[PDB]
Amino acid sequence: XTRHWQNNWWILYHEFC
Amino acid sequence: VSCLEQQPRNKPLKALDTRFGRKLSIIRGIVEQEIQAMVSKRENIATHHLYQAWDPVPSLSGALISHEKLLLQINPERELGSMSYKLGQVSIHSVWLGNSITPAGVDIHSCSQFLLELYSRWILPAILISEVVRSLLVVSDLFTERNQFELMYVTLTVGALHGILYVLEQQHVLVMCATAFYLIENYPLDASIIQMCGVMLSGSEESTPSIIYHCALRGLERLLLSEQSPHRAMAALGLMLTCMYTVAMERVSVLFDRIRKGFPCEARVVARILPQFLDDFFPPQDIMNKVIGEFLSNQQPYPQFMATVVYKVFQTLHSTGQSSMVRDWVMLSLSNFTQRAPVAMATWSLSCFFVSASTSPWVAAILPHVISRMGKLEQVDVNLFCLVATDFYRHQIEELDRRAFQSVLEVVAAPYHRLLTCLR
Amino acid sequence: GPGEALALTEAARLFLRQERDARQRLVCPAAYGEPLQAAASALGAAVRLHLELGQPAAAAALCLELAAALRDLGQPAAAAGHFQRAAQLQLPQLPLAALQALGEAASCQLLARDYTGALAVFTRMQRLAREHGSHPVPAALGAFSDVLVRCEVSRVLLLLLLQPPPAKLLPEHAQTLEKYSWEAFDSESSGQLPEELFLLLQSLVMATHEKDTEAIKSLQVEMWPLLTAEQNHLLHLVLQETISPSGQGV
Amino acid sequence: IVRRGALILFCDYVCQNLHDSEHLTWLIVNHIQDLISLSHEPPVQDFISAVHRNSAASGLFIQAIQSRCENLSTPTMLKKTLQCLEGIHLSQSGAVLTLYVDRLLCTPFRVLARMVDILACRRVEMLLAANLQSSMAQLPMEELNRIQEYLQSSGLAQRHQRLYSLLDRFRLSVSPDKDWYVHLVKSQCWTRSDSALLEGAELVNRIPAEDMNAFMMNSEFNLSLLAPCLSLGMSEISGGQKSALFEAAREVTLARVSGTVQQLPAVHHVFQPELPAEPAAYWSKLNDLFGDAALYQSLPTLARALAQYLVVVSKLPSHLHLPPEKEKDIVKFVVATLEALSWHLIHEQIPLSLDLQAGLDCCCLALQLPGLWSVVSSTEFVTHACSLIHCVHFILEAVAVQPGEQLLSPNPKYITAACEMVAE
Repeated sequence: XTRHWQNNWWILYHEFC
Repeated sequence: VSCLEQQPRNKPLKALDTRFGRKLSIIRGIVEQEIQAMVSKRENIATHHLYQAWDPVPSLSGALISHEKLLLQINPERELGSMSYKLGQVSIHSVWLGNSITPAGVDIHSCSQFLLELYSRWILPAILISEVVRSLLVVSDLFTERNQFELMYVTLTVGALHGILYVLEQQHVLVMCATAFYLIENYPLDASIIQMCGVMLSGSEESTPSIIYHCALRGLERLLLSEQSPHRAMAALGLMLTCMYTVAMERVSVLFDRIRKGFPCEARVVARILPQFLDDFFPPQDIMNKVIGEFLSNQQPYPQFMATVVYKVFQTLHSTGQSSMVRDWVMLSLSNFTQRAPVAMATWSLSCFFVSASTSPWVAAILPHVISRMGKLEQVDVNLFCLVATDFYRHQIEELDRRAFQSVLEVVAAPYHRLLTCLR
Repeated sequence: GPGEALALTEAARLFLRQERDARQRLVCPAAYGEPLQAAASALGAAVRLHLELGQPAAAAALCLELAAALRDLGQPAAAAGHFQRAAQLQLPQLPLAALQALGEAASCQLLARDYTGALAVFTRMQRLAREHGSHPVPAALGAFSDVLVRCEVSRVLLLLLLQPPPAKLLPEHAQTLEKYSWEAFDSESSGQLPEELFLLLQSLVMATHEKDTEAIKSLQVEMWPLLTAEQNHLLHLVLQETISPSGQGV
Repeated sequence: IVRRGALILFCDYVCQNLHDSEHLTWLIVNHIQDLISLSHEPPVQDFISAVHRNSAASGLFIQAIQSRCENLSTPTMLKKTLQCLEGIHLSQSGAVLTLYVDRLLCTPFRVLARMVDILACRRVEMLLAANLQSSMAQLPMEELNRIQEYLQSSGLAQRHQRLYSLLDRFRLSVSPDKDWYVHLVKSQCWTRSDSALLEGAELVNRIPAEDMNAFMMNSEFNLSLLAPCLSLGMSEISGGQKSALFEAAREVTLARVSGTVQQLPAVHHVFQPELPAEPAAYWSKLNDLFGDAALYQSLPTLARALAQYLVVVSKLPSHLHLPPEKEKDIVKFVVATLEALSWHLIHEQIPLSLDLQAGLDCCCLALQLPGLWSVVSSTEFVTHACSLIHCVHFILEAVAVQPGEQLLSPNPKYITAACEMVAE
């Protein structure tokens, strides 16, 4: 459940994890 | 294994021994390790390992002098990491000092007695004359212990600049700048250079070459001591720092902008220096607003670098004895932290913030594990936040602020919710 | 007359043969570049002479000779500047020659470890090759299509190496990196690239976001036969920076 | 040309004759790989679109892919397979989903693992949209439990949570000291994950100095951390501090480098790539060593640690110089690593770039140190020196020289060969 973070596209962020 | 000896014309900087010289040497040395890694020609390093810079300058009165003791000491007309021969390898002062003139494993003296005879016997009594005179110019660097170096003078028939630099003790621009800096430092009494070098250092990336940029900037940076692209930006930071240690909030705002606009390598360097720069120029009551604000700001690409700065500032407060701010600024800010939008990211910022604020050993030490898991929210990421919050809720915070803590958590519980199972 | 440019270039070839004899053939430690100062002066004069004769394509040939000599003599950061001078002198009259000269500038920047300079030059190449070589008068013509494939692979590896923040991350970079994902389109997305190389570059751009280090190791040996040596160096730098970052000092 | 054209024409015929099926079953059972390979040709695309419109045909197609999946695994063929499993008949949803989890997802080609995750998710949504009868008949209890057990016993449930949560959506129808911190750092540093080595080095640096040796010398400790530990500890030594981390990493590196040299044959022969295994009792032992993936990946990992030690040893305290007893074992290990990399080129393909670099780093630095040089330049190391020459020449040509080219253009025999190799 990974996405791109809004303030830096190279950082991943997590929704289902 | 080896490259040619160097003996620079410049002597050690006196200013570096002071209180504001030692702390400059630590911060400008961090920037130097990184300018060396980014733009050194690496001619004496075969292996990839980034931080293995050395210069071939032997101690004399022997063993090689460390690069961290040779700050601004290498000759400005040499491009960084170039180890090849140039017309100024060894200074006139080192041949006077090492051989007591004051006006290895091999018999190099006999090789130097030879050729002084044989060349004189061809050029005193034009192709050979030019190549033999070249040979004398080069081999004069191994002449020791003699009146017979004045055989060079008696053997009579860039231009003069590699020569004027001895008499005063792109290739044209390099030695012409080196002449200018050496005059201003040693012969001040017998301002346009300082202007026109700033013009050269503010042309385009193409109109001023990289090797011309780095040498002229290191020239001006030496003139400031003694009280007399990511790499182009990193060099410009060195000039800013030497000025700061020899309006203060403007001079820090440019560093936070350097982190927000910089490549990750460039930003990681600035985030290593920023803790000590803050401590050297600001009281921690004024620091604390900016460093939390730039960990939280939406124009922040690098939370994981900022998470190491707000650990130095909190651990400094937690060890200098001003332990009030490592509760008071936590309680002030925890509304902003809990209300940031992306949940795993906001929870992870708080896990850093409380780790950084902690009392004990171990919870101060766990930060690299927290920085490792940036953006995650598995069972171990929520459980660590519960534990780390329970450290703060026990050993820091009085019931009125302990109710303020409960109220801000309730305002987001509607991973925050399971704190209410262990805060009670 | 114009024969002065022939005299100056034949003189420069003599000085460059003297510098190649000393620095490459004999490898003399006693060399200090006096023949190269003479070569750069005679080619400088012949460049200015060709420009006052209105022959910028002839001036660019002399810029390429000096740039090649500087690169061969171990000065890649200097050679990149004269390759870009050559490209600028050629561009209004010979767009494909300018792309050849920019390609040598980018190779020289990679030798000089100037990765952000290389990223900018390849982006300029990919823009010019679409402008001058990718029209109906749409798919690229064969010579320009080979430049486009070089730039795309190299830019993707440089962007994975450098990872620019917002506003340094140009529309041209965001748009390239968008292609190296998948979501909703199977029942041809490879563009100019061979399909095998495209699926491995897709996989690499995904494995680097996930920090999936064992996938990057696997992809690096699978891509080794498909890449140029310069591109295998770039892919090594991406794997190296992933396992042990720069700027940490320790 | 005939093989492919004949199949394409036969697909056109079967597509015009869909009123009977004996030719459709033959083409699927015998030519599934060619149907997938040619799926971009219009008649074969129309034939795939006809197989999508019959339940038994789609069932035969899934069974045929299941029967050749070990040859469909190449990236282009796997993509073409997924393009031919998008749009397959609705009654076969449990069958194609079972194929997607059993044979796919595990592929290193991350784009194809995402393609199949999305297709696996789209099929569970079709099973959720259908009636309970005729969806539960496609995958019952126990079958779904073996899917979820596989997803949780692999890492796939944590890596593909949209799929795992859709399968659950279908299925329903307090803070200790050292003895906790050592356990937490053990959870990060006693496993073969390379994702956070600088953070792992920082964490093991805060284990107290007496426990580091046991924590590092244990069989589960990640050898990838030794080079980070040496590099981090050198920052403490270069600040004028003692480093328990550098000392522990030095003793563990040398202990492992020495310990694997005992696994080698007692008598050494020159490694010659042209025709190995004449003295079969030596070369069969080298195959048993260098073919074992647990030994082979230990070598370039230890060579990374060794090269990180050998590049700093000239500027260390004399207390931390190479023990003179270890100087033979380092030369033996360096040779065995260059031999192992050469053996991997012969039997597999190019070694990993970092592993090629690690072996060549050690070789380079071991010839720069005058003590290690004195071992390999000795008479009793003549076959080791010859192995270095043969392995380096073999690696250089295997990287640089195409078939049909040469490296240059316009006293046992191995000693004379080693002379000619170094001269060219």
